[PDB]
Parts: sequence; structure tokens; C-alpha cells
Amino acid sequence: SQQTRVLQEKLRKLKEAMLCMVCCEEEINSTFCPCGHTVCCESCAAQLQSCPVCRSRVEHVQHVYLPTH
Amino acid sequence: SQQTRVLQEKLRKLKEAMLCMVCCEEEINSTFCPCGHTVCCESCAAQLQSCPVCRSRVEHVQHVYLPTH
Ligand SMILES: Cn1ccc(C(=O)NC[C@@H]2CCCO2)n1
Ligand SMILES: Cn1ccc(C(=O)NC[C@@H]2CCCO2)n1
Ligand SMILES: Cn1ccc(C(=O)NC[C@@H]2CCCO2)n1
Ligand SMILES: [Zn+2]
Ligand SMILES: [Zn+2]
Ligand SMILES: [Zn+2]
Ligand SMILES: [Zn+2]
Repeated sequence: SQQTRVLQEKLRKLKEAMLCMVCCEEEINSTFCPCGHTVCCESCAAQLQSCPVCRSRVEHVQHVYLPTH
Repeated sequence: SQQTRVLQEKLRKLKEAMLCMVCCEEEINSTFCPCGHTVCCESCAAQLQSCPVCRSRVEHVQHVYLPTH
């Protein structure tokens, strides 16, 4: 029904929000520290000097294990 | 249809996986460092000396800003 299409769209949008903002292909699993923005996969987070969201200096990257993974 | 019910169940399970594993009421927004398990809201994470998934000592809690929030 039309309700099935509405739920499919909500599911798709939630799943897309869990994907890396740089490559759009891999799951987010890395946090820029200390700012806390958690928006990249490990490969994309590895060479960034500053956060792509807030421009804060990246002191290090923390790997995250999420129950949605 | 029956697919509306199946999609409603998938959406609910994905949303539940984003909720704190301890209080079951607030969104996950905190990482236990250094292990990386990201399973709690800030209130439950502040009260735990050991990670509830792997039992490693919590050296500190990193707040995470996620696009799914
Ligand atoms: C971050 N974001 C939003 C939407 C998408 C997306 O549709 N990406 C396409 C690829 C194809 C294989 C994995 O997703 N990514
Ligand atoms: C008979 N039954 C048991 C569970 C459901 C169900 O989840 N229905 C889908 C709902 C209706 C509102 C849109 O999603 N139906
Ligand atoms: C972690 N988790 C799994 C399922 C649930 C759950 O159903 N929680 C109930 C509360 C009521 C207000 C917010 O969710 N939580
Ligand atoms: Zn990436
Ligand atoms: Zn940032
Ligand atoms: Zn909690
Ligand atoms: Zn742990």
C-alpha cells in the first residue's frame, strides 16, 4: 500500500544517515576527537587534519562500535 | 499489507538499536574510551566504571555527535 512506500522511505533515510559523509559507501565507525563529530568511515577519517563539520583540529580518531553496525 | 507490518518491525528494531542499552529511554550519544563501545546515553555512561559490553575500564567518556541524532 502507500503506507508500505512511506515506511520504505523512512528506513532508507535512516540507513543513509549511518553512511560516511565523504565516500557515501562505508558505514560511519570513527569519531574525530575531541570535538566528537562521528560522520566518517576509518579510511576517510584517517587523513583529515580538521573536522569536516566544525573545522576543529583533529587530535586523534577514536574507533566506535555501534549496535546499529 | 503484510509488508507494511514487516517494514514497521524493521524500522522499530533499527530505532531500538539507537537507544541506550542500560536505561532503554534515551538516545546513545557516548563512547567508552579506550574500548570504543558506544552503547549508552550520557547519564548511564557517567555512572559506569567498566564498559557493560566488554568489562574494560572506562578511562573517560567521549560525547558523539551523530547524523542520525
Ligand atoms: C551518505 N549517503 C547518503 C546517501 C548515500 C548513498 O545513497 N550512497 C550510495 C552508496 C552505494 C553503496 C552504498 O551507498 N550515502
Ligand atoms: C496485524 N498487525 C500486527 C502488527 C501490525 C503492524 O505493524 N502494522 C503496520 C503498521 C500500521 C501503521 C503502519 O504500520 N499489524
Ligand atoms: C534499548 N531498547 C530496546 C528497546 C527499548 C524500548 O522499547 N524502550 C522503551 C522506552 C519508552 C520510552 C523510550 O523507549 N529500548
Ligand atoms: Zn568514507
Ligand atoms: Zn567537529
Ligand atoms: Zn541511559
Ligand atoms: Zn567496551
